[PDB]
Amino acid sequence: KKRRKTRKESYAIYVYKVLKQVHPDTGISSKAMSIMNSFVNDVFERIAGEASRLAHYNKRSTITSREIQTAVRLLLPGELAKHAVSEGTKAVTKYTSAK
Amino acid sequence: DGKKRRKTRKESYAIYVYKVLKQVHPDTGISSKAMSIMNSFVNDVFERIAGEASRLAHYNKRSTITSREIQTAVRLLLPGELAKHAVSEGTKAVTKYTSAK
Amino acid sequence: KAKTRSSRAGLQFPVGRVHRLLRKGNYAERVGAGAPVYLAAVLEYLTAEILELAGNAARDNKKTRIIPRHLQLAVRNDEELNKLLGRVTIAQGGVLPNIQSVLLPKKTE
Amino acid sequence: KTRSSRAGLQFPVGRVHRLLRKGNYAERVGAGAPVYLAAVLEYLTAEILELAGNAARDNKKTRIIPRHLQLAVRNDEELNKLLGRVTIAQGGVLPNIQSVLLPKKT
Amino acid sequence: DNIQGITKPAIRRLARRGGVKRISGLIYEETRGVLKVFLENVIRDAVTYTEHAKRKTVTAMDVVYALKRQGRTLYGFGG
Amino acid sequence: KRHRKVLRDNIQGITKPAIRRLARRGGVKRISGLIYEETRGVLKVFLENVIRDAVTYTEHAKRKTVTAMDVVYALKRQGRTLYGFGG
Amino acid sequence: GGVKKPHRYRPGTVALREIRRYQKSTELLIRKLPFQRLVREIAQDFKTDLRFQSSAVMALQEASEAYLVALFEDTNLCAIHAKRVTIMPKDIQLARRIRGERA
Amino acid sequence: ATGGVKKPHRYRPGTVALREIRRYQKSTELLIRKLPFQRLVREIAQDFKTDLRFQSSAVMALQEASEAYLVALFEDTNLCAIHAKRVTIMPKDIQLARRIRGERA
DNA sequence: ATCAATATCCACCTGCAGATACTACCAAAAGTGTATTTGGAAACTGCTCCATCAAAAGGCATGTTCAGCTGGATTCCAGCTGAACATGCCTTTTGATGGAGCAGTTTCCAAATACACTTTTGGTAGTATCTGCAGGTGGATATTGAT
DNA sequence: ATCAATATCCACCTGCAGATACTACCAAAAGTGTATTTGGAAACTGCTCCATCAAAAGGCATGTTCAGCTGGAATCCAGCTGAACATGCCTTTTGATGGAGCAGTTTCCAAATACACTTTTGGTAGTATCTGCAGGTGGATATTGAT
Ligand SMILES: [Mn+2]
Repeated sequence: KKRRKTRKESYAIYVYKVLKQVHPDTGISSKAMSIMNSFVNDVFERIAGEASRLAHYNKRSTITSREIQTAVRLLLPGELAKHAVSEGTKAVTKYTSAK
Repeated sequence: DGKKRRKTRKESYAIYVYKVLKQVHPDTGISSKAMSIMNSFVNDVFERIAGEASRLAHYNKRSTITSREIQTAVRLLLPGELAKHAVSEGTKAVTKYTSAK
Repeated sequence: KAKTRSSRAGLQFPVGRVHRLLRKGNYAERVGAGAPVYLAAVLEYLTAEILELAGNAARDNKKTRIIPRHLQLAVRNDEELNKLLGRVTIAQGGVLPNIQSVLLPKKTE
Repeated sequence: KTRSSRAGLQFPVGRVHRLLRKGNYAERVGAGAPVYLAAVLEYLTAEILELAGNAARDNKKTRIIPRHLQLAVRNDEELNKLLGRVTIAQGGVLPNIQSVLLPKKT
Repeated sequence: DNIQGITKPAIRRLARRGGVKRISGLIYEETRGVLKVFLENVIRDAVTYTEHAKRKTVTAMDVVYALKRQGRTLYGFGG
Repeated sequence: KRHRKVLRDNIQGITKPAIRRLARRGGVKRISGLIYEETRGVLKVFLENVIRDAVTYTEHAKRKTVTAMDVVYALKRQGRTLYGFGG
Repeated sequence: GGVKKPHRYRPGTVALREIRRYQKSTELLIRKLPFQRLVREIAQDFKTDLRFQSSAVMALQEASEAYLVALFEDTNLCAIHAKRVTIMPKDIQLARRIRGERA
Repeated sequence: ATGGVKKPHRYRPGTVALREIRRYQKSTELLIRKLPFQRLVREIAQDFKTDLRFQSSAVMALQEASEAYLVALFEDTNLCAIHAKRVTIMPKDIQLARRIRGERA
């Protein structure tokens, strides 16, 4: 049964996960979910892109994790940026000290 | 008494401009700044055409940009009359390169 | 497999899928090892950030489940997200309740 | 024989090719692609000088400069919308003065 | 009617959401013009996307890809 | 042999006559008393803005100098793309 | 005939009341048919004999409508700036220009 | 005879402005003086980041950019007074020109 | 201040559009050891380019007085517009069939590309002499402005 | 309508930085030619949802009377704001010395790539109970706007 099975992969299952890790009793409609899936794709491409250009001005080819730091730094407003950089240096150090 | 630790080449279109200039005006010059503006003109229009086709392909799962994507870009990216003549001018160049050899 | 790279970083955002999306889009020749972790993390948080306020927004309007209207109200009422979505239109979002003050009854008050 | 000649153009048909690879706009580059491009780029270059060249004759100068280019670009419907977020470096501004700012009725 | 298909009260309804008390008479036409500019502009881009993927049908992605590059990005339809 | 004195309140180096000329060219006739102050601020943000990007770049490929090209990205990337100074 | 002074809500009040009503609600304020007609009438001139996935037309209806709304706040602001409270087309024309449309 | 104002030449209020609205428009030099607009590109920086330095020609680019702007922010702001049936630019003008641009709210 | 005259907002009611719970499903997406490839990091250094001086001037900004008239406030009043009310046409939509066409799947070669030579060129360097026009002077005609 | 009193054009002129010009090497890039790989057109048909039919139903639009006031226009006085005129300062200018700090070439390995190969799981596809809530009903009473 693989015919109409061209995978429409999303973040919905991951969006709901994080939905609960803060508001466990609150739900999310499919319409509002879609927005929340438009958002992640959006915020991805930008940071991704701003880092895609960032290598090239420097004559580099490897998009290291540093690229992302700046990409986000350049991209994200005031305080809302100071936090992101943190949480993303948090997760990287965890992975660096992993199996 | 020449050359210092080979400086990287700053390869501009300064010459391809001037060559395509003298065609339009045989007896008109151009400054550095006059010029230096035109280079980033080229430079700028590039990034956009390419990039817009880059998008077209990724909305089509195409891992390649053909001259048909470049066209679609040009046709999206440029305003009206500027589009047509470029579209045609473009094909004309392809046409000639798929009729030699 | 043994332990997901997601949980090896401690997240709910696929530190695997990112790494593919970054390779399929052609952003660079070589995506680093840290890159998709960082990127996923950063995304994850921002999505937590909205939802937080998007939960609260509904809880003001006596509701349990989130509608688009709960996103739009969440977003604009907050300065730094408003700028981050400064030029985005959420479908069926609506608009914040505001009326110009010169239009108040009895001359201007 | 060169790929410019091969296609008729003046704009480096090989050099635009590279920059479509080094950029990573997509993975694989076509054959028409880099040709079809160096056509556009050239045409435009060509367009904006049949303008900024005449610009120059209008004020009796005979060497193009940035300012001529601003008249060119700005006095021209399409180019202007192509260059709405561009900034011509020392290219003044189209002469213009609004109506209600003129002194009359003695 | 088409462009006359958009109604004076609907315009008043869309204007009210903007936060407008008093709507002058000419507005209704001017707006109907303003509305066409937008649309022509979007669809032209959208349709150009359709025509690339060799299709006789405008997808709701043709529209996003269009509304995006226009400069008016729309969340809620992207997949 | 180094110099470097305190650098304060230099928005004043943007002076009323010049804040006039900008406004002359603007195509502008009668300059109210305040504009002079409102603009200077209006200019800070802009500079302020283009600069914490111009730098965020320099700060990156490990440099201590902001270049022509450095700015250009900080312009473009904000929708103010300038031709002339390069790239 | 005669009516013995009935109720006639003072003008602008039913208007200023509708403002509150519509800002609080979110439903698309254009009849869907005439819209789906105007969408079909324009695109024909770009390509003849086409189709619109019902979402796409609404996607557009969310965009077109939501544009206007914002554009109307800019107008009203422009208007009030002339010390007025009635939006004339002379207002819209400034808002479009500044934004860079007529520009 | 006692009756005829004075004689010293005085150009009416506004007909030097037009003479200038005419002039700067004509050409192209930057209307802000270098050194003083320098110290502000130095100064706004060191306030983000100290020990940093600029290229002779970045500060020459940060000008023609932040310049241009005003002269075109002002362009938009003339337009606005004129629309309030005026001929004077008052701060509220700019602030409306900024808002609608999307520079504010 | 009074009180009808209507629109507003709260608890309480029930039904279904629409979110949730369960299994079978399967390509493909991802993690895991292997073997190879080189990006970029380093340390050293040639070398352009910026900070910094210095000393001399001269257009340029400062402040100041003075008075032309634009902005702002006042009264006003004509006609545009909101209100409301009567029709009454036009959208709604559901409820479900042909049938396009998107979208899926097996083909198969023309087209990309990675591969190693070979010819060419366009950029820096170097030196060297032109030539377009800022720029400064002067004298004719235009604009503005008090009679 | 002049007549003085200014800036404004326009012409002629020079001084020289900024143009254009040859020689020269030359590392990289462009092209040529082969083997080798493969992305996507080429065409066939399965079904998801698009289009017009049907056909009520009344919600929502269109024309119409009335008069409330909002826009604009017409007059008038404060004092803002430009014009000008005297001075004097700090930018500008043209040049010269470190030398900071950028960049280009040599070396080497951690990390990243392609790859054969085992496994997990997110999307599909029905199938079926669950469920917060969108509209219905009081009956309150707040906001409106007449008295
Ligand atoms: Mn400081």
